[PDB]
Amino acid sequence: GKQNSKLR
Amino acid sequence: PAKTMEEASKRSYQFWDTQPVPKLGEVVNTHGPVEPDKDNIRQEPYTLPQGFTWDALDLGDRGVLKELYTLLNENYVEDDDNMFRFDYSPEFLLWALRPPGWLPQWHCGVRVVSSRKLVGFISAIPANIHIYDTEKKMVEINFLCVHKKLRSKRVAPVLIREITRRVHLEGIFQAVYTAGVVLPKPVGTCRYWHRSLNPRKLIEVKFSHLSRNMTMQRTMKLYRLPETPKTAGLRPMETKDIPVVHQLLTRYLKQFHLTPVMSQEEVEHWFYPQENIIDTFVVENANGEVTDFLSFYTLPSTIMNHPTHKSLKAAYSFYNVHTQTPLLDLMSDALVLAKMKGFDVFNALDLMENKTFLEKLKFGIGDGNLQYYLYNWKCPSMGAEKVGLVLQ
Ligand SMILES: CCCCCCCCCCCCCC(=O)SCCNC(=O)CCNC(=O)[C@H](O)C(C)(C)COP(=O)(O)OP(=O)(O)OC[C@H]1O[C@@H](n2cnc3c(N)ncnc32)[C@H](O)[C@@H]1OP(=O)(O)O
Repeated sequence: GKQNSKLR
Repeated sequence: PAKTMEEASKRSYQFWDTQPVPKLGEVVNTHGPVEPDKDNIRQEPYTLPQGFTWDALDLGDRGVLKELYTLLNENYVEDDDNMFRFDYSPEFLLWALRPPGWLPQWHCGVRVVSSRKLVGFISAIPANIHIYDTEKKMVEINFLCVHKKLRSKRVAPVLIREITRRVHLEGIFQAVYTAGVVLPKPVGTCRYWHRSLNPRKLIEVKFSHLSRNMTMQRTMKLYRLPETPKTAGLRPMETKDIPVVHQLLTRYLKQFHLTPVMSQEEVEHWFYPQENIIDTFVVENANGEVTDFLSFYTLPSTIMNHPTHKSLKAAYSFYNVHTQTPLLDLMSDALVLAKMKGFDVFNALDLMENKTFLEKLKFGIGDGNLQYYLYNWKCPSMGAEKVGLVLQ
């Protein structure tokens, strides 16, 4: 159940 | 919710403390079930708050599949800053939710009684899972979603208990799942990295930032890719490749500690190419033998509240198996292929051998973590490089 990631 | 272990240490888990999972504090030195299998299972569904009802969703009905599409499009996972939201397509949801062995009662919806509006969902699909030295029939839990207007009313514990009950009825007592939140208790902690393919769009929508020491023109040159892949004999997977792709994957996965065990029918389902869902390219060498393959699935995100750019087209690294082509070359070609297919960004976790190429191929580290979990299974945690399981 995914995690929505963007660039740190 | 807690997204760091620090915040999770101070937290109390009123629901998860009741569940057969290890406590966040303790270290695990055993291998096996937290509790024995139950030999009598509750026959009645758990009670929902008044005005709501259970409804199993027939995803073969295009109208019902569209209702699920809309629930998730409007209410599913967002990033930390509430700027992007997953936008699983209807055809992708069919791929993810009807693999071999899927069951209708495991597509678990919640509707408003009066309006029939779909306001909640959770799903299970069956999977054989290899965890250290044990192979177990399990389910993968995915797509837990509560409508934003129903949040913080403890509907999610009811959804979890109800899917648990429905899986228990079929004789399955362990599950695997991922989450961006910290719960008792991660078996492994992974991190997303991102490879920019369309830097101008990514910077415009604030998915990425322009480095203070770099200009836009330089940033676009930094991320420019060849027009075509370089690996000899790279081509899309075909039906004739299903057995060898199964063979390559099965042998490649033995080196990790948390992996799927796929039948040949499951390999067909998860890898046979479907446009805008799943891409698999094999390497067929000068002798006609398939020696490597790369794969990535299609999962765009809605760009919230933006007047011009509405969607972020993202590719996600799936399973990449190398025996004769270097992994670095394989992943370089995956980037070129994703760029060719119009993707804005290529995402990959730091699991399996991915750390060997992430920095070299100019991936940037993402924010937050992807935690891996087992339900009713006690085992030591593992580093990301030993996780060999990718979920949709
Ligand atoms: C043998 C078979 C077993 C099968 C089952 C195996 C277990 C499967 C487990 C599920 C695998 C899911 C895999 C995926 O799909 S992970 C994707 C989860 N979905 C989203 O993030 C979509 C956007 N958010 C939402 O729809 C809601 O915020 C959700 C539904 C997430 C929570 O709704 P709401 O915000 O209204 O909360 P509440 O007031 O009802 O309830 C709060 C309680 O719920 C605990 N909570 C919060 N988030 C999660 C979470 N993501 N997994 C497990 N538990 C979670 C929370 O800590 C608290 O427990 P405790 O802190 O009090 O203890």
